Amino acid sequence: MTPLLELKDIRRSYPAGDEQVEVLKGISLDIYAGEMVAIVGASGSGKSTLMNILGCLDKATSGTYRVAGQDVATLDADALAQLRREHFGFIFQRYHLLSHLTAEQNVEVPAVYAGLERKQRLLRAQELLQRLGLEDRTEYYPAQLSGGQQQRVSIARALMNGGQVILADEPTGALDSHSGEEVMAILHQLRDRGHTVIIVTHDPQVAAQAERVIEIRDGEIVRNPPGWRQFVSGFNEALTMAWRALAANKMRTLLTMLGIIIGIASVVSIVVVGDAAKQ
Amino acid sequence: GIGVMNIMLVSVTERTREIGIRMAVGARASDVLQQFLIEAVLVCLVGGALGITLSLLIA
Amino acid sequence: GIGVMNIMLVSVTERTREIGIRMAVGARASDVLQQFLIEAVLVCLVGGALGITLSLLIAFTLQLFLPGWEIGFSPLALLLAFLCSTVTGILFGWLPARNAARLDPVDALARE
Repeated sequence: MTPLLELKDIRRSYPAGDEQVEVLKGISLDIYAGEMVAIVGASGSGKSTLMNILGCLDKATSGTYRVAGQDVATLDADALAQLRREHFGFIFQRYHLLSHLTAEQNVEVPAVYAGLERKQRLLRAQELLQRLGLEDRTEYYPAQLSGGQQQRVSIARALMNGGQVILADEPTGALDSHSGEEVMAILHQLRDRGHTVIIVTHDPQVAAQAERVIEIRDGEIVRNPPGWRQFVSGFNEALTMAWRALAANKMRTLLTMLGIIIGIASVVSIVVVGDAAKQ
Repeated sequence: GIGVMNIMLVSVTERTREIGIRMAVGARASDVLQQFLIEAVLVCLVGGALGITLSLLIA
Repeated sequence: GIGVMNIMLVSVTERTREIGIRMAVGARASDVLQQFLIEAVLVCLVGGALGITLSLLIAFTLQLFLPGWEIGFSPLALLLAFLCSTVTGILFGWLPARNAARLDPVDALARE
């Protein structure tokens, strides 16, 4: 059958000395559903950049990387983001999240770009949290959260999209093999869930967990061994996001707003009083 | 009111990694301009409400 | 000019670890208020210089329009404007850098 991905002879290259360097060279790759692929290789090999191809961060201007049989070259980058909501659910070592949001919101974000009722997807998110085994942590700031739990929030965050495709920066490298390989076992569960997942690492040891290591070097794999609705929802939800961003700096917000207030108050002041004496 | 732009510029400058995690979840390039500008004009309007309020106090 | 205080407050807030390394090299608590307020009033004075410069540009601009209307320098008002920029400068930069003076090196370093 036809693999959902077809990276054949795709390669990126980027300027240096006003000429593109061999960050990547022509590579043939195919991917099924349920794959749990390691990205073993030397650091800085552009396998990260290759992951950026997997993230569709930029067109390689070479080959035909046929996502679900559809080449990346044809689709809009915004359409690629639409694919991301349709599929991709990326996760990183550094578990990046707003300090602003509660973890439920941090999971809430990807579907905000989707058009959907908030309460429903909040319930879905709670299901994702119970899937994480997390519940009490729901209202906490990520700073209030332990890092492995934060990474769990990255997982549920991927899950709200359905997690059809999952890139994974150093899943276990930020912390202990306990919770790390534990989360890796959850990755095995998602593999059991049949969603495609692809970890990236230069480390063979964590790569042993993966069902399909693939090593790249010198730009090529040395081997492959196995709507206006969101605009108004944007108005109110980012109204709340605004309140939170102000919460980040209530004092700065104070000086700012005061700078506004004295201004306009003085406007109407002098206008009305001058108009009155004029009367 | 002009320096408020500088303020927001700073705030967003702080948000750089946040900008990256937001683009990471597939945000449209327009969307950041949306939320940020909406937040700014929001501050302008709430400051306009407290401002007109104080102006009435002067009245 | 008031929001400039907010700006400096932000800048110093960014300097938190820098504040800690500066206290680490044994800076007096006064010293941060010193350098910061000095920088602030500095901005006030250079902005006062470019400001008076532009004001003079407007002055000659009004020399260009002379319906009998006449230019007249008032240097005392100039120096009063300078000192005014100064006192606004200290007025804005005083408190935030005072709070900076309040700060412990410890929290300014160990914090992440």
